[PDB]
Amino acid sequence: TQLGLGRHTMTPATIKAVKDTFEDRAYPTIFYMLEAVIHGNERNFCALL
Amino acid sequence: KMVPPIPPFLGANHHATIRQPVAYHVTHSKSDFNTLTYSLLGGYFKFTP
Amino acid sequence: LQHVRALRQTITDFTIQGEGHNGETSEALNNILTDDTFIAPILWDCDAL
Amino acid sequence: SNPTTFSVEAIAAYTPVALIRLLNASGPLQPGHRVDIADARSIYTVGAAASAARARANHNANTIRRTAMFAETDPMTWLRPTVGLRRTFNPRII
Amino acid sequence: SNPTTFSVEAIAAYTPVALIRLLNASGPLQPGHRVDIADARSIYTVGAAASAARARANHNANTIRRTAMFAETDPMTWLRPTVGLRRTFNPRII
Amino acid sequence: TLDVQMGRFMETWADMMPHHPHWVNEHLTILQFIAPSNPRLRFELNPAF
Repeated sequence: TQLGLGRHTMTPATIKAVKDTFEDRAYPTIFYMLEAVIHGNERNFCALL
Repeated sequence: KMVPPIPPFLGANHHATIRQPVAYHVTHSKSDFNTLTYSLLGGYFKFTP
Repeated sequence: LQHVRALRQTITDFTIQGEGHNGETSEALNNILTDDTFIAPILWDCDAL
Repeated sequence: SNPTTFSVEAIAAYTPVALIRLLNASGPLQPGHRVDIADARSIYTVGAAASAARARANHNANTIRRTAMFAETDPMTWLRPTVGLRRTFNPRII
Repeated sequence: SNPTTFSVEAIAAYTPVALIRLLNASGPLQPGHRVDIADARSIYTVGAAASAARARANHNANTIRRTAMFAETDPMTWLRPTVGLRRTFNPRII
Repeated sequence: TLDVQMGRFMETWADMMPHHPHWVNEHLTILQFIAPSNPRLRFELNPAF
């Protein structure tokens, strides 16, 4: 409550982006696959959509 | 990242009009986006007698 | 985006330009966010081991 | 393909593996018979993925070949800069 | 067009350059051969832009000619004022 | 061409700085500046210069 002042205060839509992506009970498995179709250095997957 | 890397062939800090302190102000002043503009305008008043 | 790039505004404001020490990227002695002895489990893209 | 002759798994097995539609892995197995195994697995790896690359030839009748992909030489670069086609287009050539 | 004869790059090259949508620069180069270079570059763009202006040529069966855009004489101006067209319409004449 | 000049400035300025100039110390509070420490204190005489 003494380090951040008017680096300011809050409201509904972005810590919207906050309450339902880090609390309750609903998650995946094969974009699991797709995340190792993902993992980190450059790669040529730099070309499609 | 220390001193504004301003080439000597474009004027130096101690011989220019807009100097370090006002840049310090704009990058560290902290109220709002209207009050900041009016404060900056209040900055640009000559000190000539 | 730019108030953790105004956190770029909030871990190189409140200190210091004028005097530094002993050759490790920067002013490295540092402390616990900014110098040349933190690389890590960092096991994603490429710079630090 | 012939003669090795056909992957029944078994531990022969054969490197490619030139199939599409392996309703085969199971299918039945059922199970593997009395051999040592370890690789085994490798033979299925290399040649199954070959069974993929050669399974294509086609689907290139509607691509939309690859691209310059980036900004980099590109052995001229001295009379035009380089930029890469990130492929948001639906690549079909319809 | 002939004979100079065709842009291979090389550094000959020639100023017109009357091609369109050329997948020629890249394309192979591959790369530029053992000659000096310098312009080259200017002569390249100086013709490339012309070969697009000349590439238009047609597309003018859809215009809709250009206008004064702004307002100015217009050697009459003494029995009617002048105004321009902010080019926000779709010139197609269909 | 305004590029080679910038490169030359960078090269000269890499070692033009054996210490740090006293004119970004616009940060001190009133008292930090005031204490008979500050080497710029003896050069702050006239409020219009």
